[PDB]
Amino acid sequence: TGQVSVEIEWELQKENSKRWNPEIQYTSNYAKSANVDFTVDNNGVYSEPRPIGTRYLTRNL
Amino acid sequence: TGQVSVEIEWELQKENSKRWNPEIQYTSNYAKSANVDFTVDNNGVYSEPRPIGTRYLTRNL
Amino acid sequence: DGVGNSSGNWHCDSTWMGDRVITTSTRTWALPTYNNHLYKQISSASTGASNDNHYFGYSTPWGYFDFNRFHCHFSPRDWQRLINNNWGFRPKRLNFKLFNIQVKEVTQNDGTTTIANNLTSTVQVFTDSEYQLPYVLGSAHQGCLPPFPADVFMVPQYGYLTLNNGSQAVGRSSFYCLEYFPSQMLRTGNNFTFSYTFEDVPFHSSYAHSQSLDRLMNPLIDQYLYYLSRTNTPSGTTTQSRLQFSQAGASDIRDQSRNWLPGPCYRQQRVSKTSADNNNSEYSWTGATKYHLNGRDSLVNPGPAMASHKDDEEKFFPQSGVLIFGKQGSEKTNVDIEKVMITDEEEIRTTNPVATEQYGSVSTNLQRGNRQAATADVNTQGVLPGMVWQDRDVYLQGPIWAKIPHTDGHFHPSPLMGGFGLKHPPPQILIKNTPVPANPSTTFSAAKFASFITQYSTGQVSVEIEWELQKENSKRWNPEIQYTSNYAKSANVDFTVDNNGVYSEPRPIGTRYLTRNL
Amino acid sequence: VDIEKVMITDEEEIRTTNPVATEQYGSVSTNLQRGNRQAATADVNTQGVLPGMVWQDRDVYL
Amino acid sequence: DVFMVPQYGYLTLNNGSQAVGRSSFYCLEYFPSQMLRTGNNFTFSYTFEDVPFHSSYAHSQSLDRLMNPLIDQYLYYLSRTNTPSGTTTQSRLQFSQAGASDIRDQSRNWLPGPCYRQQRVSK
Amino acid sequence: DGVGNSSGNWHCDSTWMGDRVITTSTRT
Amino acid sequence: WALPTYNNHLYKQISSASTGASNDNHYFGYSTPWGYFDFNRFHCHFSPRDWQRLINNNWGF
Amino acid sequence: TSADNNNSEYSWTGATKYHLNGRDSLVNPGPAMASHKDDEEKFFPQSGVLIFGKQGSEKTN
Repeated sequence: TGQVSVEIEWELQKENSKRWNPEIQYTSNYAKSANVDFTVDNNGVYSEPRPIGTRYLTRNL
Repeated sequence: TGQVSVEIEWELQKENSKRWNPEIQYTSNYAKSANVDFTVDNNGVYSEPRPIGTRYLTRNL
Repeated sequence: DGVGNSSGNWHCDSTWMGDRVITTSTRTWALPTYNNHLYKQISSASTGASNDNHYFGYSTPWGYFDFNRFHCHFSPRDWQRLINNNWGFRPKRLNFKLFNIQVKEVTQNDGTTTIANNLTSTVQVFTDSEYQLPYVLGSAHQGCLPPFPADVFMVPQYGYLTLNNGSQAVGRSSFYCLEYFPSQMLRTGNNFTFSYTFEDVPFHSSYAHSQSLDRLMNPLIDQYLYYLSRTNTPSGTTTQSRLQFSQAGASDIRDQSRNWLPGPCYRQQRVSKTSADNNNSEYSWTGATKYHLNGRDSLVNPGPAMASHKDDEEKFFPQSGVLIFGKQGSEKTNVDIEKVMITDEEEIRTTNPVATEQYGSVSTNLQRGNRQAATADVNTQGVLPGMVWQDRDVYLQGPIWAKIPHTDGHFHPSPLMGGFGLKHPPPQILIKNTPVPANPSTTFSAAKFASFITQYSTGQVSVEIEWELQKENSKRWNPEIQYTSNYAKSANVDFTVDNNGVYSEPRPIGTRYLTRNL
Repeated sequence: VDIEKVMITDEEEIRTTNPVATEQYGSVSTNLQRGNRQAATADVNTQGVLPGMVWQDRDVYL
Repeated sequence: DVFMVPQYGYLTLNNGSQAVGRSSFYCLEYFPSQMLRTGNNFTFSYTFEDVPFHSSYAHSQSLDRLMNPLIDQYLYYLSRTNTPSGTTTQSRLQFSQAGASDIRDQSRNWLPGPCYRQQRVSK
Repeated sequence: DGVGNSSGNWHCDSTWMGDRVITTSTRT
Repeated sequence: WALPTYNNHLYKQISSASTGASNDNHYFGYSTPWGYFDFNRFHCHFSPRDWQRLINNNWGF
Repeated sequence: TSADNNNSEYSWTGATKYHLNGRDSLVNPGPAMASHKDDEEKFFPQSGVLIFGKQGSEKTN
């Protein structure tokens, strides 16, 4: 047994957008729930509720 | 008549948050609509649909 | 600087220097106020449009300058000096000016019209150099600088389309307020300039080819490769199957081995300039060649670059496959074939397939001898390794460049209408009259002004493009084909005004005359 | 496992450029017309790359 | 969470269940290894070669609609192949000029991406 | 300075820089 | 991590023989005593919060 | 094998052709593709392979 440690450095491209109205963003629903999403449950099991894509921000074709 | 120009410089305090699960964010609804919000209409009138508060991100009390 | 000084000189000249050529042109423009200074959304709602025809977008008070056609920068004489002597050309450097701006008030009070200057009022101009705005200049719209330098043109209105579902907006649709960008406010006595450098782009090819992709061989010598000449023999008083192999030479010129393949194809329907040879049904939309994107199909124009017709038949052309220009004074809707001038791509058939014909044939099944061999025809062919093709031709009346969409992938960015694909094109230049309010009421009110002074502005615009040339070096003995004006007498010289002052261009002029070895 | 036990990704942000997976690419003229013969078209199910095509790569997920 | 390290294995050329004979065999013991004991550690660093940015944006406008809806094109297309003239239909080619009225008929510089078609099923 | 010269340009842009942000707006 | 001994320190060949597999399903290969580290999924390197901080603010990475 | 082939003359008609400027020519050798499947060594594509002559091979048939 042992420990493993991975470290990745990522380069980002920042959004520069002149649109007037607001973007679509990724948000967690604010309504009440028996279990917070992306969280353990009372038995200790971690679950991911839905897949999360990478494209929300919009840009001119 | 004439032109008026105001320029304000703001200082920001960046979010540093170690929570695991995702934040609540401000988002425009992605469903289709006859009029995009925060946009002019076919007569040229600009309207703001709802008030937008400043507090979404969360922090430990 | 002042009211009495002049902002700039008229330079329309061109200088041919060395392998460079520098073309310059100046025009006079007039800018109305569009929309009454209002941003409005536009759509296909209430129109009763078919699913293919729906759109959603915004129209703006702004207007824009479009120099994106060749005859803006070239006279007919400078164009044949270009295409007769040169194998290729590309744009290098650009320069732009607005000067001698004049704003003018209008007065309808008496029922007469009354016009006076306004020395104080301004006009605001910004160039979009970071490419945040939707780029409209690549769609071959009207409103470009006039062909003939003596003409005054009206600056076209700016507007754009965004995502729609039916007539409704999607919600990922975006809205741009052009007032939200830094502008330069010009008053009479102020001028506006900027310069732009094109990134490295391939030379356009002004040559044709001297020899077809079929015939690259030496006809005298024979190949050392074999092919399958005969599958059966008369031997035995009846036919029996025996494979013979033969060696390919001028006797059978079609059977040789070759290193290269013709370019790709997306097939078109064939129509004839002769009214009698066409079918009597309406196939215009139903028999068309379409692509299907997001549940709505649109027509393919002009499409991938393909030859117009075979050797013999000049009258046939592909339905959607060619660029069609109108003659001077041609109406918008349902004009007869005599009112339009149809381009002819036939110089390109050395490599590219014919638009109306099939690409080839392909074996359908395996044969045994209880089963004969069968083939099927290939109407659509994507790129294969070892294919060579030519881009579509450039015309004096046609577009210079297009903007390459910003996407994860694209293949051979050359635009389909012809011209130079550019990741960063020449920026858009947007211009607008600054609103001047009519007298407000003396008591205060928070509603915005619906009343303005009626006014418009005029001025001078000057565009200067530097082109790089590739000179012809050709060792052929006999003379080239050149572009020539017919020497016979005529009531009107071509590319010339008539007795009423109207300038007309008789026929489209392609860029490829000189020939070169494939 | 039943469809409730799996989470299916949705690529619909990409349909600005790329075609819909289940739909045809387009239609293409099959034959030459004369006027003893009407024009006919056939549908293109498979399309390889042509010059002047633009597309988006598939999306990245957590 | 604690995870168990997965086993390494590979496939090579086969004809049926049998090997081809151009199939290869690799003994991993045949490579230089670093032998670690409790109190030893192992590190290495790696630099990615230049690769395109992934695209986290969507698009604001479809490849169909890149046009200015207000202005009209100067190119023509073939609008009508026949005429009612003559109390019966006869073949005459008319050409029209494309604008917001007919938005599907305009000339365009670009084509959609490629396709390899799938069968459709419903949730 | 004069009648024919312009007194100032239209700047409506905003720049997000570092922890600073600078917003600018012009009106008539 | 925890690493068992696989195969009892033996290289073995594996195949679809005796399984009665269709022609599409045949294979031939080798399994080894070794094991390997796989960090090739994104949620190894990102929390759900660091992922929406990524995708909401950035055009590319 | 001479017996497994069909008795008709398909040499040109059953061939794989491309059509350029109103005249169709044969594709040789064509794009690079495998000659045969795993089992069957005797089959080869009609126009798809390079065919060399042995020393002292005549020109025709």
